[PDB]
Amino acid sequence: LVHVASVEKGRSYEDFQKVYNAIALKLREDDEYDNYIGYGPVLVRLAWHISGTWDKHDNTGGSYGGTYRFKKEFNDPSNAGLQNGFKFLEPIHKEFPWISSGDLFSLGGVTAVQEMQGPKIPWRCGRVDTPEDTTPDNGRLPDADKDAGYVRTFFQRLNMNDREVVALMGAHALGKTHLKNSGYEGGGANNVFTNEFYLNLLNEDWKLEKNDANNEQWDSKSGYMMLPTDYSLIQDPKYLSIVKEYANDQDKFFKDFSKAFEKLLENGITFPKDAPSPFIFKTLEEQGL
Ligand code: HEM
Ligand SMILES: Nc1nc(N)c2ccccc2n1
Repeated sequence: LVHVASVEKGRSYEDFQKVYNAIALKLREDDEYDNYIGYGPVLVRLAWHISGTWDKHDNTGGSYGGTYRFKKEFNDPSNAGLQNGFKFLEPIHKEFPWISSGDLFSLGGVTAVQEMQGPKIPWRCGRVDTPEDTTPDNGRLPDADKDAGYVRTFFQRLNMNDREVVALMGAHALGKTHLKNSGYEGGGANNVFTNEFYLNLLNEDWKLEKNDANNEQWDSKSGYMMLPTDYSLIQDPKYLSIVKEYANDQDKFFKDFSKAFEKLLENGITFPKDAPSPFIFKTLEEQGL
């Protein structure tokens, strides 16, 4: 099963920078969402969940086909809450109807990371919407109540290795869990992309508690939380070494996350040899906008 990137007809860097800018300006304007977190975190989670359905064995799922727009995927319990992200992106799509759905969802995540002061994430266009019958079944995204061996095995399906897994999970610096969506509860409100997930893992005094949904999670006296899968990154000695590396080197973390996130967003896509190079979008700040 081959998915060949096909550039939206006649479009170039400038076109996609306009789309980036519209998302970024909306991110800035819609500041009240989720107790003043704004939409950045949910857009990162959306880009992950539309990509994380991928299966390397048969090239099903993945970001290419934009299949989250179909009911089966939109209504995956693992995607609860992501409708907010979809609704945020709706006016962007109305304005730029030429961008594919996979391109828009993935670009939303790139734009969110960058606008939250994260690393630059090179991004490629050319995802093409595919029909409803190409929508992957529910159940391909990961459970949060498991251990390091689960995480490791899970991510092999997405062709990610230990360093790529630990880097990607640093996105849990962002936003929060919501009991109604996932059965986990959080009290953070962070919308700045940093390596603090790792620092918090290493520095807090974690206690294994049950939340109001009767699920276990790790909580600190200072009010932080970790999912069991987050905490597994310090229980496993291979993950732990990498957590320490990123806690001690912000730039290395940024560079590794950028690589891994781009790869996650591009899994399953064949880029023809004469495709455009990846685009690196300027932030609103860099443009003086
Ligand atoms: C073992 C893998 C992972 C598990 C089990 C997991 C689990 C979760 C859960 C349970 C939530 C809360 C959903 C809600 O209650 O609203 C969440 C949110 C989030 N996840 Fe993950 N996650 C994983 C990996 C990733 C990756 C790879 C990324 C992106 C690189 C990511 C980005 C996010 C972000 C940004 C949020 C916050 C959304 C918000 O504030 O609305 N996660 N994740
Ligand atoms: N601050 C914070 N901490 C986590 N462990 C987390 C996990 C999943 C999603 C968002 C998160 N936000």
